[PDB]
Amino acid sequence: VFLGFLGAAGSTMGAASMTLTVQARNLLSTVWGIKQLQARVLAVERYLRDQQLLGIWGCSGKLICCTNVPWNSSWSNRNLSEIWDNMTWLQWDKEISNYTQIIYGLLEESQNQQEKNEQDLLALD
Amino acid sequence: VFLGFLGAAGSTMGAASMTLTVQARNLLSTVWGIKQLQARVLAVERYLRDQQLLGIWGCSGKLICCTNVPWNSSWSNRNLSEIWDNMTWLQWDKEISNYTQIIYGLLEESQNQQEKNEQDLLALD
Amino acid sequence: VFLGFLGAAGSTMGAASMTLTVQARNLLSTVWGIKQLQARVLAVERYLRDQQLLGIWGCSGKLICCTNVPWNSSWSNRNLSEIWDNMTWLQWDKEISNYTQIIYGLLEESQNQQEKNEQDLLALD
Amino acid sequence: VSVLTQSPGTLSLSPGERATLSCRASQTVGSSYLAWYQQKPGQAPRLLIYGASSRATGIPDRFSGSGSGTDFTLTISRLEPEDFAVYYCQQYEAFGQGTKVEIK
Amino acid sequence: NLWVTVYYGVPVWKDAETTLFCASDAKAYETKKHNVWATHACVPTDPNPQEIHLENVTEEFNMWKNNMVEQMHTDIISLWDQSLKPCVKLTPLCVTLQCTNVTNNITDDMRGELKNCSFNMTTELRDKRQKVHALFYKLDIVPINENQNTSYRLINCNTAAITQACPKVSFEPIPIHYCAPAGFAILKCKDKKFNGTGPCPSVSTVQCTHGIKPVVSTQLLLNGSLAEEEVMIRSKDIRNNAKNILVQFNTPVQINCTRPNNNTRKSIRIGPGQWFYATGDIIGDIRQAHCNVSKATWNETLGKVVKQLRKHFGNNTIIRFANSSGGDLEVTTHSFNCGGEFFYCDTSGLFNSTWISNDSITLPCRIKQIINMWQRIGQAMYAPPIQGVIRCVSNITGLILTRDGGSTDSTTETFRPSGGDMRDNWRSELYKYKVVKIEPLGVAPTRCKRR
Amino acid sequence: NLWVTVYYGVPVWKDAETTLFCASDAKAYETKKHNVWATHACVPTDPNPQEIHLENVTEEFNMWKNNMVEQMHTDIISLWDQSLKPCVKLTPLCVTLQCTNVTNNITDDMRGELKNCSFNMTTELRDKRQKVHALFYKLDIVPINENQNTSYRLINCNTAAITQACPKVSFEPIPIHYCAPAGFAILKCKDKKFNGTGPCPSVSTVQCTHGIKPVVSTQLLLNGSLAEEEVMIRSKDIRNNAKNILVQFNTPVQINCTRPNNNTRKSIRIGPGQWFYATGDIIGDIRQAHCNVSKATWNETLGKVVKQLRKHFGNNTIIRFANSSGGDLEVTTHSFNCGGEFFYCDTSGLFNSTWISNDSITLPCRIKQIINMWQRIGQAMYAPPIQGVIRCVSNITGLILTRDGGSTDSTTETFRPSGGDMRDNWRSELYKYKVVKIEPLGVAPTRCKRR
Ligand SMILES: *[C@@H]1O[C@H](CO)[C@@H](O[C@@H]2O[C@H](CO)[C@@H](O[C@@H]3O[C@H](CO)[C@@H](O)[C@H](O[C@H]4O[C@H](CO)[C@@H](O)[C@H](O)[C@@H]4O)[C@@H]3O)[C@H](O)[C@H]2NC(C)=O)[C@H](O)[C@H]1NC(C)=O
Ligand SMILES: *[C@@H]1O[C@H](CO)[C@@H](O[C@@H]2O[C@H](CO)[C@@H](O[C@@H]3O[C@H](CO)[C@@H](O)[C@H](O[C@H]4O[C@H](CO)[C@@H](O)[C@H](O)[C@@H]4O)[C@@H]3O)[C@H](O)[C@H]2NC(C)=O)[C@H](O)[C@H]1NC(C)=O
Ligand SMILES: *[C@@H]1O[C@H](CO)[C@@H](O[C@@H]2O[C@H](CO)[C@@H](O)[C@H](O)[C@H]2NC(C)=O)[C@H](O)[C@H]1NC(C)=O
Ligand SMILES: *[C@@H]1O[C@H](CO)[C@@H](O[C@@H]2O[C@H](CO)[C@@H](O)[C@H](O)[C@H]2NC(C)=O)[C@H](O)[C@H]1NC(C)=O
Ligand SMILES: *[C@@H]1O[C@H](CO)[C@@H](O[C@@H]2O[C@H](CO)[C@@H](O)[C@H](O)[C@H]2NC(C)=O)[C@H](O)[C@H]1NC(C)=O
Ligand SMILES: *[C@@H]1O[C@H](CO)[C@@H](O[C@@H]2O[C@H](CO)[C@@H](O)[C@H](O)[C@H]2NC(C)=O)[C@H](O)[C@H]1NC(C)=O
Ligand SMILES: *[C@@H]1O[C@H](CO)[C@@H](O[C@@H]2O[C@H](CO)[C@@H](O)[C@H](O)[C@H]2NC(C)=O)[C@H](O)[C@H]1NC(C)=O
Ligand SMILES: *[C@@H]1O[C@H](CO)[C@@H](O[C@@H]2O[C@H](CO)[C@@H](O)[C@H](O)[C@H]2NC(C)=O)[C@H](O)[C@H]1NC(C)=O
Ligand SMILES: *[C@@H]1O[C@H](CO)[C@@H](O[C@@H]2O[C@H](CO)[C@@H](O)[C@H](O)[C@H]2NC(C)=O)[C@H](O)[C@H]1NC(C)=O
Ligand SMILES: *[C@@H]1O[C@H](CO)[C@@H](O[C@@H]2O[C@H](CO)[C@@H](O)[C@H](O)[C@H]2NC(C)=O)[C@H](O)[C@H]1NC(C)=O
Ligand SMILES: *[C@@H]1O[C@H](CO)[C@@H](O)[C@H](O)[C@H]1NC(C)=O
Ligand SMILES: *[C@@H]1O[C@H](CO)[C@@H](O)[C@H](O)[C@H]1NC(C)=O
Ligand SMILES: *[C@@H]1O[C@H](CO)[C@@H](O)[C@H](O)[C@H]1NC(C)=O
Ligand SMILES: *[C@@H]1O[C@H](CO)[C@@H](O)[C@H](O)[C@H]1NC(C)=O
Ligand SMILES: *[C@@H]1O[C@H](CO)[C@@H](O)[C@H](O)[C@H]1NC(C)=O
Ligand SMILES: *[C@@H]1O[C@H](CO)[C@@H](O)[C@H](O)[C@H]1NC(C)=O
Ligand SMILES: *[C@@H]1O[C@H](CO)[C@@H](O)[C@H](O)[C@H]1NC(C)=O
Ligand SMILES: *[C@@H]1O[C@H](CO)[C@@H](O)[C@H](O)[C@H]1NC(C)=O
Ligand SMILES: *[C@@H]1O[C@H](CO)[C@@H](O)[C@H](O)[C@H]1NC(C)=O
Ligand SMILES: *[C@@H]1O[C@H](CO)[C@@H](O)[C@H](O)[C@H]1NC(C)=O
Ligand SMILES: *[C@@H]1O[C@H](CO)[C@@H](O)[C@H](O)[C@H]1NC(C)=O
Ligand SMILES: *[C@@H]1O[C@H](CO)[C@@H](O)[C@H](O)[C@H]1NC(C)=O
Ligand SMILES: *[C@@H]1O[C@H](CO)[C@@H](O)[C@H](O)[C@H]1NC(C)=O
Ligand SMILES: *[C@@H]1O[C@H](CO)[C@@H](O)[C@H](O)[C@H]1NC(C)=O
Ligand SMILES: *[C@@H]1O[C@H](CO)[C@@H](O)[C@H](O)[C@H]1NC(C)=O
Ligand SMILES: *[C@@H]1O[C@H](CO)[C@@H](O)[C@H](O)[C@H]1NC(C)=O
Ligand SMILES: *[C@@H]1O[C@H](CO)[C@@H](O)[C@H](O)[C@H]1NC(C)=O
Ligand SMILES: *[C@@H]1O[C@H](CO)[C@@H](O)[C@H](O)[C@H]1NC(C)=O
Ligand SMILES: *[C@@H]1O[C@H](CO)[C@@H](O)[C@H](O)[C@H]1NC(C)=O
Repeated sequence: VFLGFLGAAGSTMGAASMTLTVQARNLLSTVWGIKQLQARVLAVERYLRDQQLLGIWGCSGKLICCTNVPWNSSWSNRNLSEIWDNMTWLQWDKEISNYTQIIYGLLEESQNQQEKNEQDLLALD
Repeated sequence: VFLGFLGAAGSTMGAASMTLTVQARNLLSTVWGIKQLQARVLAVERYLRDQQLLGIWGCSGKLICCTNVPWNSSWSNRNLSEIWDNMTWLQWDKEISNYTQIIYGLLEESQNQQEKNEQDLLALD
Repeated sequence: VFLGFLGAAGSTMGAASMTLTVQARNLLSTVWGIKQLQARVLAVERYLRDQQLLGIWGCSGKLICCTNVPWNSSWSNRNLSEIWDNMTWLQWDKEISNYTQIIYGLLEESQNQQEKNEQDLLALD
Repeated sequence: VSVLTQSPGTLSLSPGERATLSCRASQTVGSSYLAWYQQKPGQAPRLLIYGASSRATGIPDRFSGSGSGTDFTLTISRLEPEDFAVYYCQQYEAFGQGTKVEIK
Repeated sequence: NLWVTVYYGVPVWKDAETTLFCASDAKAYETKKHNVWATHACVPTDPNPQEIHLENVTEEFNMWKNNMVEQMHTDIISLWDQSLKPCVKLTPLCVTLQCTNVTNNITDDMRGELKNCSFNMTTELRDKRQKVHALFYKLDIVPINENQNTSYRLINCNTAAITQACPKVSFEPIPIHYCAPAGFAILKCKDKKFNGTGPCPSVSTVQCTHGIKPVVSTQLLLNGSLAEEEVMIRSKDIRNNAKNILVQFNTPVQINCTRPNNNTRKSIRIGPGQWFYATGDIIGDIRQAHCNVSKATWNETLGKVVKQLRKHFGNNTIIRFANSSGGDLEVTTHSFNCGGEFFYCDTSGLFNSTWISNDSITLPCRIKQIINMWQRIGQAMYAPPIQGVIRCVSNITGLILTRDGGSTDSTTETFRPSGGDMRDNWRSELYKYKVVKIEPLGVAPTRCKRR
Repeated sequence: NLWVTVYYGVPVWKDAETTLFCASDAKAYETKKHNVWATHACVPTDPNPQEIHLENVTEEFNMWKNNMVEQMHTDIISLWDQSLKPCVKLTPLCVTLQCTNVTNNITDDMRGELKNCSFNMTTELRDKRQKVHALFYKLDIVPINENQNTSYRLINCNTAAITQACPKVSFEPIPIHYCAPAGFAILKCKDKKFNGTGPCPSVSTVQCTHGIKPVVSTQLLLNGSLAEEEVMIRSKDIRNNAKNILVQFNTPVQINCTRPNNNTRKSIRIGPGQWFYATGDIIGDIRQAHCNVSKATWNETLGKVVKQLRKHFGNNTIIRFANSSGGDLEVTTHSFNCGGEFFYCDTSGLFNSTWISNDSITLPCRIKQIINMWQRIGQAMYAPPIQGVIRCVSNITGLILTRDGGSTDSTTETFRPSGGDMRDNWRSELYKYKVVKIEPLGVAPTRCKRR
């Protein structure tokens, strides 16, 4: 299970987007016993929060998930080759760290509830 | 995250069906440490039970989910405007509380396993 | 909830494939308090691991899930009637126990990430 | 306090028939707070009714009561021989005058 | 026509009972090495807390059936117990005490309260012993024998063993906020005239309750919240006399309390690592502890309370205030602790008025060191003496009263101060709070059908 | 042709070891302030429990490798330990005892069992002492010196310190049900002739085990379950003599036990809050404790056991019952506790029969107060005396036996009562239970293909 963990952290973003299962499988597992239980419970809560974020974006059971949210060049004006063939996910996260919540709020409530209401109203037809 | 929590509890059911993410994001987080750990673990188990109920209805990753279960007028004979533009979800829950398990058993086993077997047998074709 | 639990453990595999919700609903729930909390937390972690395995196979929210993985006669060369109308899931698990990880690795990484990349590249068109 | 008037002062019946003992509260606001106590001669009182209508543990079903507001009543369905005593009504700290059920 | 549609995240709730977790200021934790009511069992609070108004929502509240009060009781008692486990246990001090009167500089009121008592005591070495003297209060010592041998024993020693509070641990109530775990909400009644029961048309949901200081007191609620508009009278049943009446003031009455004696603290070694702190010698004159309240302010607040009581007992009823009929010292006097010293004030001056339908007061207070908290028999603590003169300012924000029964005449109603149970002291702050369970799964009819 | 299809929720299981949680009646918890075997660590039971018959399922059981028995052992010992932590520790009582015979009204059998013993004792004040007398049993006191000074010491005092059971805590075994957490199941063998090992063709799954009373006893299983059809003989290896044989009766033998002495309880203060309860004075005549069993019922059950033993040792073998070869008092006698008093009965009358291939019995019992439970050296407890005459009724539902080895002649087999380890007492109730892990993920071939 642990084999290959984080091994594409120095690879390009595209090369590292082909090992997502390796890092997804490694996210789940006296006074010492309660400290370790608190660590395990926090890991569980953290996994559940991430999966809830995926589920409120229409991205459940998906390691790669496309959306209807346009990319803003204000967030990043780099070209596709620069990002996917000339950058790592760590550098990317450093670059977009101050824009993450804007994207997460454009995915959270606008796109998904709009799309979901439209599917309900199309299912009416 | 907490902003807007339960703020549509006095709004109509339709107006309150547009803020579901606000209440979905607020469902996940010595001797005192074990009491609080038990509270956190029970919150996790409760969220998992709700998500399991959604998943056995074909409603995973969905805040609004349509089904193939007809509404019975015995459960409620009210008209759509009464329910969605003239009632709150609290009053609704008060009205249907003694019919919830019938609906949940018509969603649990009939609709979903029937539909799922039919998708398997159509995938055979 | 507990009613019918494991009641199709001596039935044929097909007859037992119609009661999956009964066994899915029964998988979720001082020094004694921490021992029981550790049991409950391990049950939660175990359910989450199983659901993660389902989700990395494109099988989220699904009790029956078809895949694009061909069956190998090396794993089992038995005919469909033998398996589904003349065997129980316990005997089946005894037979395939030494082949489970091969199937799980053919579902884990090959089929799902291939399919998922192809859906992304078709969504590009 | 609350004045309680428990009429009639003396009620003469015979076994097996239904007696309807009544208590009327005066200086109250009106609620379901009343109790009925049975006191046989030479014995301390015993609780029969705890509430406007409910029954104390162990008391047979022949002893039943009802009421609300400022009018309440005790209904002994069957005047068995072990049912002749003094009956009192209680509203908080106040007590009734007492009703005698005597054989006749 | 219509079909079942499943909705997750619906704003539906039910009444529930959960285990709440506190929130406290990290700031005060840096200022407070330790406080009996631990900020370590609790969590640092979140700045800028959120309160969302639930417009159009009317919720049923019951001040008298609230599990937040019971959890607070359990938590405060347990925090006290664990704060007193590490500290020294004064079992070696259960010895015969030869006591004589202290008459160095004594006023006629303070005659006999303090006694000079000599006794044999253990030392750090197990093979040697010492004779040591300490001053003790009359309320903490009992005659061993009827005959006038002047032999005395500590009051606890027969029935139990008396722990000593650690000198470093502080007693100042710091605010604690009670927060709800995930999947639970705290609904706050924003109605300004609510009596703690019945429907509340103005409701809000809060992450945590406001800061509640665990102030332990009888007959008077100190350093609490104040009514926004009018004095509030709250009883489970006002007609019932067995239920205490809780009064909330809209304007506080300032109370100034002092023990003018200049006290000293004497370290006495009773073991290898165990110390016993004693009263030492009082520098200067000895005068009784007392509390001052403004007389005009007290009279105006009493008139306001009388008006609210008349709203429940008749417009021409005579409201009489009298003092405690009897009981333990805690209930008969206004018991409180400020600065680490435990006071006991005679409030006969406070409740000495008949109100017909139409300058300061000084309360003689007494001091104790053996304290039995929370109405428990067998778990006394010794309060170490506090060095220096203590001056003390507090707000009287409410009362705890009991109405006399068996009134022969119906034109008068007598109310006497009461207390002793702190569940009726902490219910005067949590009266407007109820915990609810969120039920986020809903099913409603729609015309939409799964393909 | 065929493709992998994933199935979740398949009825597949494997053998596993988990931490089970009890279930108990809330009712009895309201009736029982405290019981050594805590109903607080455990949970209230669910009325109308479910048992689903696993038709066509044959499961392998091993009575002799079951972790439910080990968990029960751990839980019962730990519950005892925590029930005895708060209670008083009788270290001040380790003093020289001047003991003399009690001959007020003594039968020839009871001569010397009880002794009148005087000793100096601590009082609540640390500076004073008292001389107090108590009656002690010969088994609880040991001569300090060989010379006849009549000086005595409590048996534990050299090696360990002896705790005192709290007088309020009760000793009555209440049933506890062992339940499985989520994702685990308890499989119950419903075969009526099962010997605890091998395949079981009739299996059911249960939420919780039946109520099991933690009855601590040697040589005889009391208040247990009974065989449905025939007497059941269960040994790990019947040929091996080092493994105890567990016998289950199909019909119980009623046993009536009594200590006819009218006992009293004397409170002695040994500390500020610590008391020591003593035997006091026995009102009236003193007679030995004893137990009665019906002789005809015992003989018929012994014949049934002989028949089942003949099914394992030959059809013409002589089955002889004899009494214990030796050991500690617990194993040599039928040890049990009923009412709070610990009995020790000589079962030589019970096992005094030779069975060739073709009115009541009175057992002289003895009483003790220093009890070393569960074969542990160093953790003795003092049982406070029980006031009044105690009468006691129990069902003998089984036996614990050991077969004699080295038989020179092969026509006879001798079986002697045994015990001491309660893992063989609690394994006679959990013999039909095994915990399993559910494996809900399955993969099977189908012709269906993901689009
Ligand atoms: C109601 O609230 C008022 C106002 O908050 C409160 O009065 C305050 O009490 C505190 C704590 O007793 C007082 O502070 C003490 O007084 C001085 C001022 O700094 C210091 O000498 C004290 O520190 C000593 O004690 C500490 C241990 O507690 C040691 O850590 C330290 O080293 C010192 O030895 C201490 O801070 C404060 O002065 C008053 N304020 C007023 C205006 O009176 C009152 O106690 C509350 N009432 C009740 C009944 O709870
Ligand atoms: C096998 O089962 C039988 C039947 O269940 C059992 O015998 C029963 O034991 C109980 C408990 O020892 C007996 O009840 C006691 O006897 C009387 C009857 O009410 C009371 O005096 C006792 O109460 C006193 O003690 C309590 C503390 O235990 C105190 O709380 C209380 O205030 C009293 O001081 C107590 O209830 C019961 O009478 C017998 N029943 C029969 C038919 O013998 C037996 O003990 C079990 N055997 C074994 C070996 O476990
Ligand atoms: C309490 O009595 C003690 C005697 O035990 C007094 O202590 C003595 O005080 C005198 C001064 O008058 C000193 O010379 C002695 O040395 C002290 N005794 C010892 C043993 O040192 C003490 O003054 C009295 N305290 C009060 C407050 O009256
Ligand atoms: C608090 O206010 C409420 C609402 O005004 C009072 O409830 C009324 O009184 C009784 C209960 O005592 C019930 O009949 C109803 O719930 C209310 N009646 C109405 C609105 O007609 C409640 O009594 C008040 N409590 C106090 C102590 O003042
Ligand atoms: C409480 O009130 C009393 C009575 O007014 C105050 O006692 C006076 O205090 C002042 C200031 O120290 C002295 O000059 C007076 O001589 C005192 N008068 C008396 C005893 O009649 C006392 O200070 C007040 N205590 C407080 C506010 O703690
Ligand atoms: C309580 O009030 C009574 C009067 O109702 C006070 O007693 C009177 O006090 C005044 C003023 O000191 C004296 O002139 C009277 O002679 C006292 N007796 C009577 C019968 O009026 C009493 O002092 C008050 N108690 C307090 C403040 O504790
Ligand atoms: C055990 O011996 C003690 C002596 O220590 C006896 O107690 C004395 O009994 C006599 C009556 O014969 C009383 O007058 C004395 O007061 C008792 N002694 C004390 C110190 O009070 C006791 O009777 C003996 N017990 C038995 C069972 O024989
Ligand atoms: C319990 O019954 C089983 C089944 O009858 C016995 O198992 C047989 O005996 C031995 C093990 O002792 C093994 O060869 C087989 O498992 C079984 N043999 C068969 C069916 O031919 C088991 O011995 C019995 N145990 C006791 C104590 O009677
Ligand atoms: C155990 O059996 C003995 C012997 O039968 C019983 O002792 C008899 O008890 C009765 C009733 O109290 C007495 O009248 C007899 O005198 C006794 N007979 C003797 C000593 O020979 C004893 O009661 C039984 N104990 C029980 C059932 O607890
Ligand atoms: C055990 O059995 C033996 C006999 O096998 C008993 O001893 C005999 O008891 C009878 C009847 O009391 C006497 O007549 C005999 O003289 C005894 N001796 C022999 C050699 O038979 C013995 O009492 C029994 N033991 C018990 C009940 O503990
Ligand atoms: C590291 O970078 C080199 C060239 O920059 C590349 O060939 C190699 O594959 C990279 N390895 C990993 C593990 O990213
Ligand atoms: C991109 O972000 C800017 C702010 O930096 C905002 O004004 C603009 O509207 C955004 N563009 C889109 C398409 O949302
Ligand atoms: C993102 O992070 C910092 C911190 O706010 C921000 O000031 C900065 O402009 C951003 N950095 C980059 C490299 O874009
Ligand atoms: C409350 O109701 C009023 C009218 O009934 C409506 O205008 C308003 O939007 C509602 N507000 C909420 C928060 O539901
Ligand atoms: C509606 O419920 C009633 C019972 O109230 C039942 O008889 C009827 O069949 C139900 N209708 C449908 C369409 O299931
Ligand atoms: C639902 O709840 C109660 C409780 O069973 C039931 O009797 C009643 O008919 C229902 N109430 C409403 C308002 O439909
Ligand atoms: C057991 O098997 C029989 C025949 O083999 C079949 O009729 C029956 O349905 C089966 N029962 C279960 C519960 O599997
Ligand atoms: C089946 O398994 C064998 C090894 O047993 C392997 O050589 C073969 O390639 C597998 N077949 C397929 C179609 O993957
Ligand atoms: C599967 O399990 C064992 C253990 O590795 C293996 O040797 C055996 O061949 C397999 N058994 C069956 C029945 O296929
Ligand atoms: C202290 O001990 C002495 C002898 O060391 C003794 O005379 C005196 O009475 C004791 N004092 C007490 C108990 O106060
Ligand atoms: C006392 O009341 C005043 C006026 O309301 C307030 O400002 C002050 O903070 C209060 N003091 C305490 C200690 O509660
Ligand atoms: C109390 O005594 C100390 C001891 O030095 C002194 O500094 C202080 O001024 C005294 N205070 C008063 C109010 O007398
Ligand atoms: C109450 O006041 C009376 C005088 O009216 C007094 O004698 C009595 O001691 C007071 N009681 C208490 C408990 O302070
Ligand atoms: C308080 O006012 C009331 C008015 O009835 C009366 O008792 C008295 O004049 C006032 N008392 C004081 C002490 O100011
Ligand atoms: C008890 O103490 C006395 C003196 O106080 C002593 O003579 C006697 O021997 C002691 N008794 C014992 C140890 O039994
Ligand atoms: C003893 O056995 C009888 C007959 O089986 C049974 O009714 C009774 O409950 C049993 N008593 C105990 C205490 O187990
Ligand atoms: C035991 O002694 C007590 C003490 O009064 C008495 O009431 C009871 O009757 C006695 N019992 C017997 C069996 O002698
Ligand atoms: C066993 O019985 C013999 C007589 O056969 C007896 O002497 C011996 O003491 C008994 N042993 C035990 C341990 O009871
Ligand atoms: C029991 O029966 C057997 C039959 O062999 C024999 O020992 C004896 O006659 C009987 N014993 C008693 C004590 O009834």
